[PDB]
Amino acid sequence: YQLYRNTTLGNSLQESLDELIQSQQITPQLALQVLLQFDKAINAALAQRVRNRVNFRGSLNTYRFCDNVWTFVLNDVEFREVTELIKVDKVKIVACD
Amino acid sequence: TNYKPVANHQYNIEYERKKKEDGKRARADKQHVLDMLFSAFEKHQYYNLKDLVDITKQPVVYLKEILKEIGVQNVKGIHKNTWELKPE
Amino acid sequence: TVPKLYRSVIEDVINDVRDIFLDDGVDEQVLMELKTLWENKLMENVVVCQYDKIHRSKNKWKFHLKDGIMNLNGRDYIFSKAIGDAEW
Amino acid sequence: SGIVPQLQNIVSTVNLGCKLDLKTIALRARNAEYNPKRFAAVIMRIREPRTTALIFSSGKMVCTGAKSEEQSRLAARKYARVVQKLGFPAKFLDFKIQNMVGSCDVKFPIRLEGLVLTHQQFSSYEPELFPGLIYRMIKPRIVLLIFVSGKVVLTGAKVRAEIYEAFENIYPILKGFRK
Amino acid sequence: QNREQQEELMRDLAGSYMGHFMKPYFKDKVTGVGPPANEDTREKAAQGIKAFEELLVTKWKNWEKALLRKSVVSDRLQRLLQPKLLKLEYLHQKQSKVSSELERQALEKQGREAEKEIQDINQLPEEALLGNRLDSHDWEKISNINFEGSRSAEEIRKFWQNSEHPSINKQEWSREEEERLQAIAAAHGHLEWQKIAEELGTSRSAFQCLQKFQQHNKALKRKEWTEEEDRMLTQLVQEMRVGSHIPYRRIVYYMEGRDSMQLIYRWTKSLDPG
Amino acid sequence: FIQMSVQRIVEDAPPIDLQAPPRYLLKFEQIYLSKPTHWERDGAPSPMMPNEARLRNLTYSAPLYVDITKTVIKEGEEQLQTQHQKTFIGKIPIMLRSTYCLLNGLTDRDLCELNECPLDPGGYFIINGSEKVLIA
Amino acid sequence: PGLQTDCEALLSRFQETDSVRFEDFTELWRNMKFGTIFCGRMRNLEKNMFTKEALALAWRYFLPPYTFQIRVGALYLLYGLYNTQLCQPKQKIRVALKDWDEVLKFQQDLVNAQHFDAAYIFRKLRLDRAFHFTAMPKLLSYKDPSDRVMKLITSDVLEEMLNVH
Amino acid sequence: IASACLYIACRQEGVPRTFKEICAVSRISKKEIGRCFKLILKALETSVDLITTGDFMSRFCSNLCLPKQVQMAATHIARKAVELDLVPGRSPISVAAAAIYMASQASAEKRTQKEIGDIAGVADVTIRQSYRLIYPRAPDLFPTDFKFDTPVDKLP
Amino acid sequence: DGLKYSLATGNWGDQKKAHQARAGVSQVLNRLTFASTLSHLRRLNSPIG
Amino acid sequence: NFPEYELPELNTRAFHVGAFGELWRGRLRGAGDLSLREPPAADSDREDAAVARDLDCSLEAAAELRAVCGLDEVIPENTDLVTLGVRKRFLEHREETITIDRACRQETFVYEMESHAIGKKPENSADMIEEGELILSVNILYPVIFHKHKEHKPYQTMLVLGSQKLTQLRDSIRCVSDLQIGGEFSNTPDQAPEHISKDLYKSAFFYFEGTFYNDKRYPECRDLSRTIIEWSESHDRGYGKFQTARMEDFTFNDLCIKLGFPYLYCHQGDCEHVIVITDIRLVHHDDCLDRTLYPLLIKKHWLWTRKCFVCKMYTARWVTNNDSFAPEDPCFFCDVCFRMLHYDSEGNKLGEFLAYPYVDPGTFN
Ligand SMILES: [Zn+2]
Ligand SMILES: [Zn+2]
Repeated sequence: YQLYRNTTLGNSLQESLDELIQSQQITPQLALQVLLQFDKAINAALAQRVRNRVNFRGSLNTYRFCDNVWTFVLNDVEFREVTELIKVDKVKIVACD
Repeated sequence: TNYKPVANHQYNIEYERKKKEDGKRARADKQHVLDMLFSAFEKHQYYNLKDLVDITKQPVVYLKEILKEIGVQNVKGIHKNTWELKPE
Repeated sequence: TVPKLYRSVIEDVINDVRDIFLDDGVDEQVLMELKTLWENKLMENVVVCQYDKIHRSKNKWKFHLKDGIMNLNGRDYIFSKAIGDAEW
Repeated sequence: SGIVPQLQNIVSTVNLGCKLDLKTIALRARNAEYNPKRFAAVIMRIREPRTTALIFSSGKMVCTGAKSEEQSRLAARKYARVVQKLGFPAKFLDFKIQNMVGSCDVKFPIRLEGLVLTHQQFSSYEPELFPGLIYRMIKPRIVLLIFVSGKVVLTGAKVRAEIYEAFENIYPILKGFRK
Repeated sequence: QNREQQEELMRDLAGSYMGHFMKPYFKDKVTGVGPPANEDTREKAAQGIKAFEELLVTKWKNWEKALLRKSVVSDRLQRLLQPKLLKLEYLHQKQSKVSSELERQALEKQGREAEKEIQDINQLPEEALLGNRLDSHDWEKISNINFEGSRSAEEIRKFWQNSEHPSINKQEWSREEEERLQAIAAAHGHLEWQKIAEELGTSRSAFQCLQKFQQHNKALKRKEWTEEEDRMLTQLVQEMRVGSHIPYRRIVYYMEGRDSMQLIYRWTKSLDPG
Repeated sequence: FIQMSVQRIVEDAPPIDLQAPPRYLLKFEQIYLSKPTHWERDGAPSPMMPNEARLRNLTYSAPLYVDITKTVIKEGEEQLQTQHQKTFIGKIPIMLRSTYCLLNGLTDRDLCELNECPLDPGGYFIINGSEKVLIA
Repeated sequence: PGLQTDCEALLSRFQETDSVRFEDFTELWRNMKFGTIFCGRMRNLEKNMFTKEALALAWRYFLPPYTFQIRVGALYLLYGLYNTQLCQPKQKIRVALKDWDEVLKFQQDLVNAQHFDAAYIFRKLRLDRAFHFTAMPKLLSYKDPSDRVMKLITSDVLEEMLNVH
Repeated sequence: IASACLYIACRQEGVPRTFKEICAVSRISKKEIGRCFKLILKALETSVDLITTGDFMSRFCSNLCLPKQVQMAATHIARKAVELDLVPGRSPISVAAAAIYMASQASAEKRTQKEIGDIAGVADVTIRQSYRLIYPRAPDLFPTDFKFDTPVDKLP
Repeated sequence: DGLKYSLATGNWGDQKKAHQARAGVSQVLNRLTFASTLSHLRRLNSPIG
Repeated sequence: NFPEYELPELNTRAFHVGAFGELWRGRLRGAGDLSLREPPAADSDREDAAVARDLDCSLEAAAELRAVCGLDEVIPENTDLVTLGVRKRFLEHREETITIDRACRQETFVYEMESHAIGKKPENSADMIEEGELILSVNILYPVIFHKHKEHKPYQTMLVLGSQKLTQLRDSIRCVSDLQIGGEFSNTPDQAPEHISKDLYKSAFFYFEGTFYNDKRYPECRDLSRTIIEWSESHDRGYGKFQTARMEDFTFNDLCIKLGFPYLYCHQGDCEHVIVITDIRLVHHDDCLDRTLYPLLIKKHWLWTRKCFVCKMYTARWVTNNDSFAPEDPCFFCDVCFRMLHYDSEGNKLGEFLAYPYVDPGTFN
């Protein structure tokens, strides 16, 4: 699905697999199979093992739509988790369904 | 209570919604369409135009033009004249 | 919650690929090495999510977003639903 | 009377003069959308004149949403510059204002029933389909949505003078049916 | 005046609750969420002061005791299937591009083995499928998918592990089992109820053993009144009366080792003229 | 015929089985008859008296309804069973002075109020205003 | 629960006399045995709640838009209810503020019409301090009326009209 | 085209039905019925008289089990309401449903908003909206000589 | 229409199948006298075939 | 200003309480209706002279009025009225369905709380309240302690005194969030109890129609309203134009509020109570006349009390989370069953858990 393989989790996994490959301890075929399994696993996790709603407000700076992926760039945003506020100056939302 | 007022019949909304969601049959680059046609040729010797459309998932007019460019249709006396994927 | 979720994902991935590692002929010590290396390596604001509905009025955007991992201020947050508003 | 309709929308078209690869524009423009499963154009928005351009692969752009002819021409030229910067040989040929939706309020409730009864050959009043009367003016080919609240939405004109003369033709008729 | 009365009638028709002013009194007209927490709120939460909704307990209904079992079973099946399913898919992917036949036949044989193992796993009985009341399932998942969010992860986890696992003997106690429990807890000292639940022999929780011991204890309450305790009771009653209303359940929580029934009997029969 | 044969005929009809692969079934169970009714130009139903049928050249017919249960299977381990209660399927001509005729149980005085001869034996049908007798 | 029916019954049996004298209301009170409306076993809580309801209802009838006869009847009813209660801390009649300037002009019209029975009754109520001078009756949370046409037109108005004409 | 012609004929004869009473029979959505209806009136260069509220009453009150008294009642209420401009610019079907609901709750046989919505093909919200517009003027709309068992002075 | 057509005309079977349709089963009731009405309602037919 | 129904029967318009009290005391100025004294043949003549003076009648007419308008139990009741008949039927049905027929504990509770202080004279007569003091019957909605408290919101009503500082009510509202002890005591449960939350987080505020009366009386007090005013100074949120105050420079008689409309009282961070001024009335002579006790409790809810989960004989002193012995996750224990289940012989926790001290809301509230 190649969407969640940019986050810190997916980045760390890619880097670990690269360290294992350059150390000649694993094949790239098994590595890409592990990556696909990771995508399935993180989708199942975020769908089932996560229940918390945030609410954000911002001034949408730009947006974009192509091949079923929205790319919002918002400015001066406040995210609102359970009880805490998280204020960010600029945030990119890459959404894909 | 029969033929009682409905804004739309439920079947009509369901089918129309499905067609809208399934959307458009994109015309893929000739090369990709050709590769799919040749790859599927191994499975069976001959294909029907209607059945071939589902496998390739391409416009009928566009698919026919591609098929005409290489493929030909042979008259069969058992069911009807059907397209043969072998150009020769 | 974010570290617990990450640990869950790591454990799931390790548990599900154990058989492949066994099969292709790489010892499970390499698997545990992968797991510890991942857990160790684990230690711009971007929100990678799915969209359930991006509705738009004349200028008011309303995002209903599904499962998502945001990276706000160097800190990763997790949401199962994000109902945001914006004005272009 | 003394009230004139306020132009609310102006649809114009232009020929950019070169075939486009819409995927490129949707990948490189700033506010474009491209859902070729929903429509076959790139939907760009801008903020300065607040207009929406649908750009087509044939090179024909459709700039809608402006509130004046000049704003529409400026917006179309803006989208032209945008597609120009993206590495396309876009020019500005055949700009044409294809529609002008103006609105107004005569400020008195209207009897639609009487109006359709006396003007059966122009007006269409179906309260089941639309709560407004649709008066197809014939001298200028304008269409008026006239409502019981007094609001009158003129639409279909290519020139502002058409909107104005259409409202001038329709005002006495409504004054005759002042509820 | 009559037209004002008419307008009052119309504003009555156009009038409207109190639930909207509950715990988050302020809330967006857009999103409907309160303002962020105070600094006092964050500092209070840091000290581990349980909010009201955290101390909020609800009984485990029977259909929940069934959903839990069915959900743990289903989750264990999925967790056991996922590895073998992935192995089968990987064998299929290697078969699709092998560019060989004898290796393809060896791969088909390994796929037969993998499918046989998936079949053995699908036919696993419920008993060996549940586990041993101390193995981890995806309890965050059961709290969201199976339960719609009505029970947290740790709530389900502790209820399953400590109480509702089938390796917990929930059958009624016998006189001999109760007597062995008494004798052990007396010999073992009343303070090591994990070792008492183990040494009891029958598969019990420490909680159940302590519960039965208390419900059959006799030093739980004091069962005899002293003059100091009478003075305490009198001073307490005179403080927490509001009239003829003597809340004995509020009084007890200052009397050491008494029940409200004992307080009622005392203040009624032996501490009023009356 | 009305009380038993019509219901038996509907019950004895095989269920309609259709395959696309979604599968569809139609089962007809219960049969209902309303009193002879006539629908005006505006579409307002009203009881149809035998004299009015004779005068206006109408057919003395009773609406026929059948309860239809539809079950659909889409090979997705789900079954949806929807029942259409009292589905109009036609109108049965009614024999006068029969249990399903409006002149059933009416006393002789009541029949005179309806401009019907009490000595009239019934036993026929009004078909386009013509009194039709079925010869054995 | 049925109390408003007895209140209306007493007020109607009173207005049918076309009288204002309190002696007639005493005769109806003793006839209806209305004072025993409180007699009967009931504990203090429900007792004073019922008394609250009764006093509030009688007072509601004491105010416009009711006829003068009904209003004097309701004043007598208030006197009889408040004076015959089983509550030891007698319940008090809740007088809003917005109604005080109307009750005062009503008392003035009573004493001007030499209806000294009802005016003395209201004075007795105000001396025994039988009122809670609230802001609104009916703590908040969360017939025989009078017409405008008689205030507009009556016998003397049309008489002066025809005289001027 | 067949459904639109059926609707135009029903309207021309003077017993008009609603589009929801033709879509309920045809296999196409009301949207297409209305589109082709306008297209047919445009092509044939003919017209159809505007529907009034008294056209849908002999059928709505008869599909409901209301008596003839309640039917003439609701007819009078609706005609007076459209006369007195209580319902400006609202579709005659919703006004008819509101008037029928008023005359039904006032008279012996009461009908809820749901049944009247099913029969008339009007969402109960619309019945509410156009009933609150004639809610305050209830008495002067009703027929003068009108018997009932629920006081017209009290209605929901 | 099927039941109406057969009673209206006296032909039994579908309209298109009038070749083998029995005729004369349905007849206009004889109202010349009360006796003729009673007799017609008790009439028995013996088809030759 | 005059209190008038903004909503038909739910709510009044915003009116100054001081102005309202002044209107009332002006309309009863020197008429003898605000006395706060106890109710007391020579007096008959003075009374008759007074009636003659107030009604413009003769001494004979006054005596006649005094005679005729004179005042004019026994469980038996016969020759019934409508409601008297209903009461007789109810009494007879209860006489056959009930076997003990005495006031239930909730009835006596509600009564003895309501009539707890009526006619209670001040011991000092220097704390006697002035004639006309505008008692306000506030009722503070309990927080959502039990889950069902969302449906039927329990409240405790307080007879606050007009012209009596705010913070005279803030210090009187009994909420259990003031008695909670912080920190976790799992390792050793004999720790010196950390100061109750009453001492640590002294801040609180009332919110009365767009003005946060903040309790800045103490130095440990911080502005709880700052968070809300900032949260509203951002993106428009419906709310707008928020004020501030100090809650010690204000009395209920200086306050501009609506009746029956919900306002706020936030304390202990976010323990929110919904304040409703049910009514305002001039003080009578038959209610409490003191001031040393006046922000007094007319009604309170009688909540339930949690009990020890092991033995159901004592109340819960402790709540443990993640307990390796408890079947439920938050498990409540008395002291006995807590010490017996978690501690070996000397205070070393057995297994793993997080134990917190639990103040029973149904006991200190
Ligand atoms: Zn609190
Ligand atoms: Zn215990």
